[PDB]
Amino acid sequence: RLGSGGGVCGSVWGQNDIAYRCRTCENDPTCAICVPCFQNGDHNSHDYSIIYTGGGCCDCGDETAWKPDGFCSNHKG
Amino acid sequence: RLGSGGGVCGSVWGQNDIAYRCRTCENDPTCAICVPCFQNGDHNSHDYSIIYTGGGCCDCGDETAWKPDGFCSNHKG
Ligand SMILES: [Zn+2]
Ligand SMILES: [Zn+2]
Ligand SMILES: [Zn+2]
Ligand SMILES: [Zn+2]
Ligand SMILES: [Zn+2]
Ligand SMILES: [Zn+2]
Repeated sequence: RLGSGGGVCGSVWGQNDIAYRCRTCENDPTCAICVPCFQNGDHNSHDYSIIYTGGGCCDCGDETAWKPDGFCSNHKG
Repeated sequence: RLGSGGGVCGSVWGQNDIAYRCRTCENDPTCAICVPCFQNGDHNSHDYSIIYTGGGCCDCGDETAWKPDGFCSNHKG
């Protein structure tokens, strides 16, 4: 899909990878972020869950898919 | 975002790239496909447009983002 470009996580998920949903930070239900981005951000109180994904890419750093308050340390804007 | 995995176009768009919207094939308004995928498929009668994108990735081959009838020749399922 179309997205922001620049300062985004590129991470891509294979047949047996792990990601995180966060209902608090997502723009829509299929957004997700990779394990390092989830752990290097703050989703303490958030309505998150582990996903066992067969594909896609991390949305961290992309404000058209994820709230900037939920970006991790390494993907400012 | 989460997607299908396998037999998808990987293509990623930079600061001054071109993509195509196709309202007939898309699942939602921000889906898009790259120039080679659009040209190697059949969107003749379709409600398509050229996009001058600053980021994102091609959705061709990913049935969670694009209708399979709009996949190109090289991205069957
Ligand atoms: Zn990431
Ligand atoms: Zn990140
Ligand atoms: Zn969150
Ligand atoms: Zn493509
Ligand atoms: Zn294609
Ligand atoms: Zn089309």
